[PDB]
Amino acid sequence: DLPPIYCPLESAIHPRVHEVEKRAVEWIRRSGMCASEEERAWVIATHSADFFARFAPTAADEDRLLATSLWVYWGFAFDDHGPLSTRPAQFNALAGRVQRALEAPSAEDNGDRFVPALQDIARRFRSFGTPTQVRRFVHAHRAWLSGVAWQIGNQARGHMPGLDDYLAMRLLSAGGEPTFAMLEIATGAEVPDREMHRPAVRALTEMAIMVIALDNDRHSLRKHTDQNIYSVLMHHRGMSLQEAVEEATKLRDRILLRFLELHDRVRPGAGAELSTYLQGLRHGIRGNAEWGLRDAPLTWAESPSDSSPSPLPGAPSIAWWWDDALLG
Amino acid sequence: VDLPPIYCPLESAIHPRVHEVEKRAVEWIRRSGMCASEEERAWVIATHSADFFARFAPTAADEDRLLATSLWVYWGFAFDDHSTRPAQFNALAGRVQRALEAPSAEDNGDRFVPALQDIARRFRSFGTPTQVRRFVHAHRAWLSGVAWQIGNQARGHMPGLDDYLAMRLLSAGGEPTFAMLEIATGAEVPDREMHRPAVRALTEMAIMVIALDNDRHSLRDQNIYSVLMHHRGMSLQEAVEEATKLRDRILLRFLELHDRVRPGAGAELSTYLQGLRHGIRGNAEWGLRVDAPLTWAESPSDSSPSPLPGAPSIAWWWDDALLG
Repeated sequence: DLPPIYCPLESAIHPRVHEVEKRAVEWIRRSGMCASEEERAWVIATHSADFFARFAPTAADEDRLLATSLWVYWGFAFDDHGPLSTRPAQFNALAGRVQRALEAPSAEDNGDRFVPALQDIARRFRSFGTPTQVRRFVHAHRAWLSGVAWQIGNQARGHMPGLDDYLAMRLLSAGGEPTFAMLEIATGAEVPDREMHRPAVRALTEMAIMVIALDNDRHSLRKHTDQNIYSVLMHHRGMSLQEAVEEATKLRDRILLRFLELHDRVRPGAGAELSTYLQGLRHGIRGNAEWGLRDAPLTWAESPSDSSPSPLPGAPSIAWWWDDALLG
Repeated sequence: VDLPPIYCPLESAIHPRVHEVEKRAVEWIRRSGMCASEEERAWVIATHSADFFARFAPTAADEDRLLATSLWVYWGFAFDDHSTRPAQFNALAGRVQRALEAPSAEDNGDRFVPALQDIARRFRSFGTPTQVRRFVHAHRAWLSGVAWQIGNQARGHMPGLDDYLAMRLLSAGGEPTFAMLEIATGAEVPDREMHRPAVRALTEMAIMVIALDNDRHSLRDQNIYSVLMHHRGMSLQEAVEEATKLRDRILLRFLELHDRVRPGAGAELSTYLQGLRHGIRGNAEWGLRVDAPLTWAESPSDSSPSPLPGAPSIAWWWDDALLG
């Protein structure tokens, strides 16, 4: 099992990653996010500065890379530590309160450990980004919390989503959206509304997010009714773990090929800011996989395990990624 | 039981082609396959939602954009009104929101999806992709609210004031409603103007006043009256007078900030802001009628310029230093 990852994309890391990691650890200790020192050590152990420094490896301002890096840490923390992990009614309200604290500086925590921390991140994002960029992050942020709400709903009932619902869900629950909405904030490069919201750019962003979500599901086979591509396929298709491992890799490789074919057609015409955003998507895909396999020599697959130029069978909710009349 | 007149010194108007739009919308609702029982579809038709939204965009040059936007209002009443346990809802919001963002998404026997996807297609043939994403994000924000409200209900959590006002911001469906003014008008608001805090604040304040006017339309399950009675130990009448003072103080702040922002605003942000105003008044007026003369309070029941205490989620509406 576990054949090497197909990832023919640029790998790079911010030359100031060590300095930014140092500050992030310091922020985390004063963040009051986590109860014990033992937990904070888990949050530090995510090496989320190493991670987000692979997405924005030429960020001119160490401060913007630090601010965005902080959210990746806050992100892990929020998701791991729960009592709410099969209590969707309570989570719906937590989600609402936390999302509100992101949009309303005046909002008060109510002994919620996470809120003041998020509110510090938000204060940073307003210092750096335009109100437009902040809203892009806020909206992405709620998108993610809708994903998590969906996933927690499923856990409560013991619902194993099928392929369509599972892929739809993970675009959101895996944190891809708020992660990519921080590119602009890290780099400074304000992508205009006309370009950022082209269907073709939306598709590329989702495809980037979906490959990262599937790389993460693969990364979580290093441990049975947990919600992941493997369980989904074993349930709905009657496959063995090994057969589903091969199917997962076929699907994921097909999405990545589409991402590269659409990138190859969009990028030539892209303006400077969109081009920088699109390099982030690529640096992100590769950075995720690389960060997941941790300077030991790493093996990659030279070819994909499936190169069908058409949409995924059984996943109509993503078929539009392949429809060029609806895009560019 | 005894209820004062509403303070609402805002322009009242309704699209001149409203009757022709209702005609077409009634017909789409018959051909929508949304509610099976015809009896149900009559409940939807009797929202008179075209009449509601014709008040928000009364000079909209294209009758088809006012039709498209009006369908969504019917859809929202139909979806929200008439499986809805929190766990199943989180999945249901997930799918419906995905069907709005992804035209290739397949109904899978859900009755609301094909109809929302028809609305989406119309929105995509009129609005720029920018205008559609604003509506999309607004639509999720509402679904997040309805999820919050369904959560509290199933657990027996009466929220405090702050939480209730935050929730209702979303669950009233004011965001998706106001995110349709641009799609009705065709007046493209540039991002540097739309995402100004000042404009966010004017948009949320219009939304909150609509949500609190809607609450007053229910004294005839979570509402400001229930919330204030539970957390402050008021009678129904102690809380009706308290609810009116919060609302009237929010609408005062709305008029104040509008008067600061409006002279500088460009043609398109200006159309939007008149849309906020037409919207608040339309909602109040539509609330009563659903047609002989209405009475209005000439004066606010509480003209304090300060932020509401015990509602820090909304205090920033009043902080000018933060509305650069």
